[PDB]
Amino acid sequence: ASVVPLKDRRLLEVKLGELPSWILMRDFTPSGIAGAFQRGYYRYYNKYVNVKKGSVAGLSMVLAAYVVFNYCRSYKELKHERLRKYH
Amino acid sequence: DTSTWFITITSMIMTLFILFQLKISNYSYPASPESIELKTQKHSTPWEMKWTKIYL
Amino acid sequence: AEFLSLSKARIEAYEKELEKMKNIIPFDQMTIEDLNEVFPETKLDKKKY
Amino acid sequence: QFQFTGIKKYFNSYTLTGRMNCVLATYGGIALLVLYFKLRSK
Repeated sequence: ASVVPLKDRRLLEVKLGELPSWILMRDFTPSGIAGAFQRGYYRYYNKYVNVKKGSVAGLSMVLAAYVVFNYCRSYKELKHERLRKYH
Repeated sequence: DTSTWFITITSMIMTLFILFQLKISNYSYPASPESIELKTQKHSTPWEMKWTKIYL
Repeated sequence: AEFLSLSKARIEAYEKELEKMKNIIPFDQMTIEDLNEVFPETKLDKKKY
Repeated sequence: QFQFTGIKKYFNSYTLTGRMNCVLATYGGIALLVLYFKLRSK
């Protein structure tokens, strides 16, 4: 299962930030020069447009994953919910 | 909170300083690149001096 | 004629050095070891600054 | 194993003074003793 999780990050790196150099990867390096940031763009609304060379959607997905992963542990403690739903 | 008993984290901190000494060890310094241009100049100048001594 | 004998190989070795020097520069994003011939590396604790 | 020989030249350089966690182990192990003792006397 180690080659399973290692081939997750090497797919979620070389697609959406940032596909490096070292030829045998030279045209693979310019594949990130256009970037899949245009693919990553449409989730927010439009506003994080600065991802061109400081790439927001490359980084801000991991940090959005690490928040909802830590929302699970806190859920047991801060229950607060009545015999209903909220507004 | 005032937590207790300490047998935890501190053994899991020195495994981390096998990671950070692995990543940061493979960095590049801009300055080292200005040093290799200096020794290439003096070598061919002495080689031309070896060719000047091949004349003189 | 010892200059015409000994430095003749020194001319062709310098001429062959101009052939391999064209080879190294290559693509902008080429390599981290092929650029490690001209610009130097050394043993532990050489680069002071 | 290759999390060693990348940094093995570094270790025996500075672990001569840097790998003195025994003082941390002694100040840790004694710090174990007072907390098991206070819960023993409750």
